[PDB]
Amino acid sequence: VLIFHGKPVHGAIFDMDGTMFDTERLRFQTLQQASQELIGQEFSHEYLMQCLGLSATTAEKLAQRLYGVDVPYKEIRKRADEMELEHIRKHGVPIKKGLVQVLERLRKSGLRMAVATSSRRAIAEEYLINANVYKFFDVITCGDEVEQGKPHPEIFLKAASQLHLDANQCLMFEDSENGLTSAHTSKGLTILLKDIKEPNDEMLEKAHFYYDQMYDFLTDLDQFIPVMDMPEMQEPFPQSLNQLTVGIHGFGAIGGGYIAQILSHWDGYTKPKRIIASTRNSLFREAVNAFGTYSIRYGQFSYDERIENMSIVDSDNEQQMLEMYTHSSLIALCLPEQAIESESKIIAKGLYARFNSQCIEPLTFLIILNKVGAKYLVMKHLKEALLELTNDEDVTEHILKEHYFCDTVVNRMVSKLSNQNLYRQLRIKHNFLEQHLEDVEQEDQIEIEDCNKLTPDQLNQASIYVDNMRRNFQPGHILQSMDLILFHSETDMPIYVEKGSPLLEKLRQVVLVDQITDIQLIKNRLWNGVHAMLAWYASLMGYESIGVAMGDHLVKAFAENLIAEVKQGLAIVLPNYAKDLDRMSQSFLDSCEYAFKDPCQRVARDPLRKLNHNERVMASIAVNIRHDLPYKNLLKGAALGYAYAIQFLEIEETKAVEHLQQQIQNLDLSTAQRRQLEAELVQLIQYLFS
Amino acid sequence: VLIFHGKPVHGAIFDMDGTMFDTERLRFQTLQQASQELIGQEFSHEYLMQCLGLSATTAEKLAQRLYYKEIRKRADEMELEHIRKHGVPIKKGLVQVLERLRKSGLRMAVATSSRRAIAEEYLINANVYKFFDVITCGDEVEQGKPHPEIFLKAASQLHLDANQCLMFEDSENGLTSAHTSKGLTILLKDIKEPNDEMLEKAHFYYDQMYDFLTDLDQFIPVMDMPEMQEPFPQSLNQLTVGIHGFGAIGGGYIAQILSHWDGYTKPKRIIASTRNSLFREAVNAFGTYSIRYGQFSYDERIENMSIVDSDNEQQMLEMYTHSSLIALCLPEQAIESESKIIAKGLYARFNSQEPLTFLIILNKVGAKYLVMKHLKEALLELTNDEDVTEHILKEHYFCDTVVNRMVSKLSNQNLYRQLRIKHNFLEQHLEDVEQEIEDCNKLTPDQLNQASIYVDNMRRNFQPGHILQSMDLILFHSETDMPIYVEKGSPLLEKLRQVVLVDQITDIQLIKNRLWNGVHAMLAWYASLMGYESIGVAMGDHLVKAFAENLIAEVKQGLAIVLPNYAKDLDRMSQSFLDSCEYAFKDPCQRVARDPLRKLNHNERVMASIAVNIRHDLPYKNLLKGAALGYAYAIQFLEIEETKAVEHLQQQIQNLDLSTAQRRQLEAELVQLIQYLFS
Ligand SMILES: [Br-]
Ligand SMILES: [Cl-]
Ligand SMILES: [Cl-]
Ligand SMILES: [Cl-]
Ligand SMILES: [Cl-]
Ligand SMILES: [Mg+2]
Ligand SMILES: [Mg+2]
Ligand SMILES: [Mg+2]
Repeated sequence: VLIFHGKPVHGAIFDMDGTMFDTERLRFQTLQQASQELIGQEFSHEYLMQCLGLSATTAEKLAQRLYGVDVPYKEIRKRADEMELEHIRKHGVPIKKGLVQVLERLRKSGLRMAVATSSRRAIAEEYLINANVYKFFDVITCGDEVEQGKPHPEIFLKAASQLHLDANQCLMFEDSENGLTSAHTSKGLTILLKDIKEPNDEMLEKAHFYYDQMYDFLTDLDQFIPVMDMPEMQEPFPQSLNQLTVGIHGFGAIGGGYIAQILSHWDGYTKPKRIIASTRNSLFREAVNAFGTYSIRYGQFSYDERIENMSIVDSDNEQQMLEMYTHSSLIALCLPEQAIESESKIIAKGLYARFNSQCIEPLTFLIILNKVGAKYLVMKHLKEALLELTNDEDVTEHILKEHYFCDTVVNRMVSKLSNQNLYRQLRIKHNFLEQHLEDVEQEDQIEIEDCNKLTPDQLNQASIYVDNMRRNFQPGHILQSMDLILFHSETDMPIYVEKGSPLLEKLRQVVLVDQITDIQLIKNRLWNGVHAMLAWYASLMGYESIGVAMGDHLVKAFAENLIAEVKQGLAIVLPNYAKDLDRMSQSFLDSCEYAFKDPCQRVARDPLRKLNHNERVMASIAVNIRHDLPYKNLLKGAALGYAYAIQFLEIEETKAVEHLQQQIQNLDLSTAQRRQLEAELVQLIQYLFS
Repeated sequence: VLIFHGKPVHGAIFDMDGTMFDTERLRFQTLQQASQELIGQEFSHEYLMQCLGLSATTAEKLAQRLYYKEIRKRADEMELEHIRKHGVPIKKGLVQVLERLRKSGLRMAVATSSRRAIAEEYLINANVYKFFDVITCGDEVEQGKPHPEIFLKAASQLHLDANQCLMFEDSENGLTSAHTSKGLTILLKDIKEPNDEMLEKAHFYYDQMYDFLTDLDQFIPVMDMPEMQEPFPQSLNQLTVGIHGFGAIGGGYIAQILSHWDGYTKPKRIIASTRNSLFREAVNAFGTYSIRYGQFSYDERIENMSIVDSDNEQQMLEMYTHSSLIALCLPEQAIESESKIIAKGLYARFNSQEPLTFLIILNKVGAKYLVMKHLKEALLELTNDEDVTEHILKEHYFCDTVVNRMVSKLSNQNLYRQLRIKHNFLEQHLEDVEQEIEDCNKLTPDQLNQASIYVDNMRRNFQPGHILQSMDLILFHSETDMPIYVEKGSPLLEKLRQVVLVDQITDIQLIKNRLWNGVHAMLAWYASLMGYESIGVAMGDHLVKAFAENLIAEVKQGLAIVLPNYAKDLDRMSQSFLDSCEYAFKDPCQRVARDPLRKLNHNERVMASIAVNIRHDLPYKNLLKGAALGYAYAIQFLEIEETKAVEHLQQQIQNLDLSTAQRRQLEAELVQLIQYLFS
């Protein structure tokens, strides 16, 4: 099924301690802590590095040589074991960075999987349950279930036979020398993972593949497992979390009501364990952190999408914002154009804090903004902010070169819910909590009848657990069928991002492009151009919102006919984006239908600039004329712009005609076509007067 | 685009007061109490009936004609205060209707004469505001009901002609407003007997909301078999459903089928019954439990679960009185004792002034006969009336089922081990929480102060439960077999997604018993005696798979003679069984090998196959080995005495439809083979 370096892999057998979990470093720490308590002197780092691989008897004799014959080693070792379980049971088993990402890839590739550990069945199961990785494994082979343990191949041969597989059909993951010998001898595809101590030359010669850590194997495995397809609407997010944090600089409409979905989907195998989002909206921050989750409402399908693992912070709080730019692997900048200059300072501090931190991986920075050269604006202000802060030209330029700054194109209209509407929701939801809290003390009491399975010692202990759980969880049972709605968004999925960052290569809701130019030109002419031309027609007819205007057959007919003429043109110019034009065309018409909230004024701002020769309106006309396509609705659209400028913005008609003739001259058209286009357009402008 | 009795429908506009919710009754009572403690003289019942589906401004005009702002204000305050305590009284079938129209791709709206502030407050509380694109209140409208402006404006804002829109209404005045708009009117009876003038205007009439739903449903496409990780519906209906036995099948299969339902709505609550108090208190404490599909490492959360005690009468009566569907998931051993609880439930259902779909989940040739026999004897004993019993029996739909899915119930030891580990995480989480919404962000200091109080005590109650985002209560290990096969009859089962209707259920149940459950038990006995604790691992052994394939061959050869019409499909069913067994690693042999003696009965999955093969002179060598291994397991693993196993062996062979020559030969061959296993 899964092909790994030209070898068919049907199985994956993992060692537990030192391979899956970082429990060798914990045993390293607990031995030092246990020594400090009892004998007073702390067992040297160097001694413990020497004990890696050696038996408990050999380790004791070494301790006796260094720290005297009467050193209570068995006492220190027994204490260290108590501290290990004590720590693991409350704080959780330390999982190697990359394991869950690897397991999901192997599992979704249809591999049967086992654990081959020298630990006891009882303790091995608790650890795999504690870590929440037991779900990935079909069978477990343990040291107390074999005649001869590692480095004898029995444990790996048995694990393989239990999965209905020959050893040579299985990947075998291992850290220790004895384990690798066991795995190699069994005949499996051995994968040696360095834990603490550098592996000797014999181990590196023996192993089929060697990696410095789990994440290096994940990078290699990613070459043999596919990037998943574009997520559909109402498609679940992954169940399994990785150890990565991601950031949304600006928890606004687009940040909370789109980017959160892309990050929640991630690569389809895992998703980030924490999504940090910044906002000065205190009501939004406290509300989300109170619920521990918010939801995005998709009106068209009446679907409420639960975005979990969210942590909302204050944009003004320095310690929280630096924590985002220090711990995040990917950050999405989702601010308006007129907030870039001010926010560039707190970004510069964030990237400087990351540079000073001992954070080690380059940051992927997505620029989310509906402007041409949006990246340029952010980078220009970020450059100044870094110089102003550090006063170090070498460090400033290092930061700008180190990280991946990605230009993007987004095609999803989103509406952030008002504070009045949120308060209304928080009031009605709080009511249900009181209605829920008034009939949970009606139940009352906790009882466990004669089980005739559990011992009376642990039967009493079971009652205490369920009692404690019931008290804490029961009040939050209402969250099952209760969503904190903060966003109303359309169903447009794909985000176009500049290719470069390795971290984007597996993101399934992302569409990678070598240069953003092409899709940004489409966004300009097909989306923003039509949106402006439609908004000019909406305003003159005297409709409050562009959504209300679609009720008029004239407006809706114009919109459908206008996208058609622009598409026909762009299909010849960019035939490699044929599927993207057809998708975006329909995505625009769907969103325009009930676009009530967002006004026409914002969309219709600066009509003269938008009617430039190389801009969204006039460029489309010139393309259609050159290739002899219908441009009658584009001509009508161009006229509405000059008409809007005169009536609403109070611009003189002389200024409109002066501007027009200059643009027509610049267009790459025949002398005949120029005069024809001028004569037709001026007649439409003088009609809309009356 | 939807075709409702020929006419093409593009949209659907609903009235709120009396049509969607039963608020017309509430304001009927508040207006009377509002005119008692202010003016003294209460309103006449003529005035209130004339003020059905009227705006606050319109109702004021009629009041001055006969004889209001101050009166109606206090009436509204009384009304919404009742809603904040007892919730919005939603008309049964509303959420079911709305979702079907929404997924049909129709542009839906609301046309209510109530204020916007009032209209939204209820729509939000009912959680039905998400189903509507635009709403038209009795504020922005210049001339309200019975003038068609409010309905024309609602239709216009959807960007469709009024004649393309369905228009729901309860009131006489509102029905005129709907009719005069020139749309497809629908009338729902609430608190006024429809007049001649009303019934003539209306295109369709229904006694209640749920009657329309049934009529609409024949034009709504029935959704097909759900995929493995396909989500459940988001919107809940008002229907309850029950699971008589929270076991491996009930909790680990039926709960998924009921949670999927029709694909439009999901039952309000699922009531499951069990004596396992650990399982009961675990689910109720967490609020949810998850089914683990090990093959794809997928945890399927099942919510709206209420686990009750089987012994508790009132809780089992609550189940049988208010449930649209009950799933009987008990073994034969308990059928007799549990027939008493079923009798009381069905008798309590009749005494309470929609029929029941009763699913019998049992791996037995003729399972319904056993249940219906014990149920009749149970009812007759309590009721002491033959007239009431024969009605009950022939009223409700008692359906035979075939369950192919292999599911395992988690042991109490492993459930305690889970709770112990997960509790330590909760304790540490309650230390991390450790210990004020400032800045007027477009809100008044009064509201901002009130908001702080709401969020503070919301965090206080919710913050401890945040850990449940990651933490799941795993109670079942299941394979990815979706479709359940059920007997035809019940109209409800026609629309359920995971249900596949068949005619000849008996012939399928027989093959299921012999070829599936019989081989499953016999290879489990063989695997158990060899030291394997899991079916999945056991099938890795060449001898265990070879034995299973040999048994399959001997059973199929027999079934081919008994059912030649099913002989073509046997190879698919036998292969489908081996596929399920091959990688059933979390499915233990002990679960499959339960009740050896019961499964070695003369008319059961083992002895029946042997008898058929003997009669037709077919090879039954491996079948005889599996029978011997069945008694070998009983004596060794269960410890039931050797003498009792022989008394069972002799009694069953005596019952077998064979000649005395064949009976004595079979007994001689089998008892000899039992001794050979030990010695
Ligand atoms: Br990771
Ligand atoms: Cl061109
Ligand atoms: Cl309902
Ligand atoms: Cl335990
Ligand atoms: Cl086993
Ligand atoms: Mg190891
Ligand atoms: Mg851009
Ligand atoms: Mg009404």
